[PDB]
Amino acid sequence: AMADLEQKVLEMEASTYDGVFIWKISDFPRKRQEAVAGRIPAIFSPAFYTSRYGYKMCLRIYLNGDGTGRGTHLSLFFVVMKGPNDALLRWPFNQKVTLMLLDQNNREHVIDAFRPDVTSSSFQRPVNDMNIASGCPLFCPVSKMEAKNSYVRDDAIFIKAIVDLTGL
Amino acid sequence: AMADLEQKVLEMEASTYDGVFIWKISDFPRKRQEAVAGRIPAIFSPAFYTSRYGYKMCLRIYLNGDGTGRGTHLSLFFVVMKGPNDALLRWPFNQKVTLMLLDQNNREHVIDAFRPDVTSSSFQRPVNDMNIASGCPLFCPVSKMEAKNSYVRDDAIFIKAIVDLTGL
Amino acid sequence: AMADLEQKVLEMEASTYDGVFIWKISDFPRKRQEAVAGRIPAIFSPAFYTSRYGYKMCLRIYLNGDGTGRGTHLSLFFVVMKGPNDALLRWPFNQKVTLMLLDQNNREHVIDAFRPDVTSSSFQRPVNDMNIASGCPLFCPVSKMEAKNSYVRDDAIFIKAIVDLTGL
Amino acid sequence: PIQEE
Amino acid sequence: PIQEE
Amino acid sequence: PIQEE
Repeated sequence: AMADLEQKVLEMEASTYDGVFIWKISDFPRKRQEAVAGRIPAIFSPAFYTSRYGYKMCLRIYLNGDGTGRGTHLSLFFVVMKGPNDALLRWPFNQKVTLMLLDQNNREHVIDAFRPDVTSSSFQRPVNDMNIASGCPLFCPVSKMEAKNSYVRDDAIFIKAIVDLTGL
Repeated sequence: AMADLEQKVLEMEASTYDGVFIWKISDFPRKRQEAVAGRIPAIFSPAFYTSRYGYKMCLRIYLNGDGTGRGTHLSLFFVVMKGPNDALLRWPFNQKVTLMLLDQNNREHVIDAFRPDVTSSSFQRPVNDMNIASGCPLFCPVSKMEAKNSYVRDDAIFIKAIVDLTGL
Repeated sequence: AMADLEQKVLEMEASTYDGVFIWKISDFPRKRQEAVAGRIPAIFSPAFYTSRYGYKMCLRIYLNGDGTGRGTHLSLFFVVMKGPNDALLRWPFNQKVTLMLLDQNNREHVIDAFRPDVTSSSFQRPVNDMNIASGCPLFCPVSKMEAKNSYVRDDAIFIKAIVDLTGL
Repeated sequence: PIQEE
Repeated sequence: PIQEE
Repeated sequence: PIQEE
């Protein structure tokens, strides 16, 4: 429980309740390699919410790609998680989601956005701890970031997510 | 201390600082019986505040009634607690309080509201950890909730409190 | 780790993310003596931020004075700390900072303000855990506070900081 | 409001 | 959106 | 502002 409690504190420390989340991934080179080697294919981010008692969500990233992006792109997905107040929320989840890889020189951020596929299993009320992740398989070419550029600085990158609150 | 610190974490986890609080009571059936049997007549909710450094408050509920509602109603009361910044606040507490039992079918929520009785000890600056609770002894008939209806779902209910911030 | 985790919880408990911070210093008399005797000249406050992912800051106070205020004044300083998202922020730190000693009779607060000295090492991007503190060495004469007045009440004082968010 | 008994 | 594989 | 000594 001592370590279990530390995990709760860490999660609380990262949570946000306004639909905006900035995910800092440090030790980039090491994690990048664990992905290339297949030892650790993906990483889940801490959870964040649309409001104090809104939808619970997180992100999932494949530093060496998933599906159509395997081995060639950084794949980034959105995840709807089972939240404590799901019974009070409207389903399926239907908020626009914006995903970004921040340029640490504020020159040119990588950005993409999508509206949920209402008929998809990914956006129905969660029965399990998490629904299947959905998003961008070809979010960013491995050469784009990683290599040089200004996305990786001091061995860390920043991923940003913005969940539109229209209707909430 | 191991468990004392765990309590601090849970309190922090549930705290809000905008005067709005939603209290989820799980294991409704069991807690309901413990009340009827008189083993656990009342339950306190975690604390919440009117602002980052405002009044500290919490709720207290009697699942099988208190006073005039004993044995027949769900009794819900408001509680002014001793806060860290009480010295900087105006007293007695005089903010309107709205209390609700949420209908998990958003059809018809149970709602009531009151303005503090400025002469009651319940709203003076706290000398003890908490003042005498004050509120609605006849908030909701045990027959309305519990039984069937849409208030209890998956063995849980949601109580909501809204503290008006006019003047703060 | 047991005590180390207790520390993290306390910091989180005090953190704010809107540039406004109220620091309550209890057991004033004792800490005042520890300062006069030279055992504990200064005290750091918990950390706070300009926004969810903004600059990380804290305050440092010398209850019996520092430099030009040594032995005669309460000295209060501002501190720019190394924050987790400094790579995404503009440097040097250049927000206006307002510092106050609150009158617990709301009659007349002690107030002062300043704009960062852009050429000072105190406002450059942190390389260490904390930059050198900078602020008001002659914030409040010891006689004004302490002694009598309405700043010290029930052996505690309240310090307030307001970081202007223009441009952020 | 009415106080709890 | 495209689901992860 | 003035630095602490």
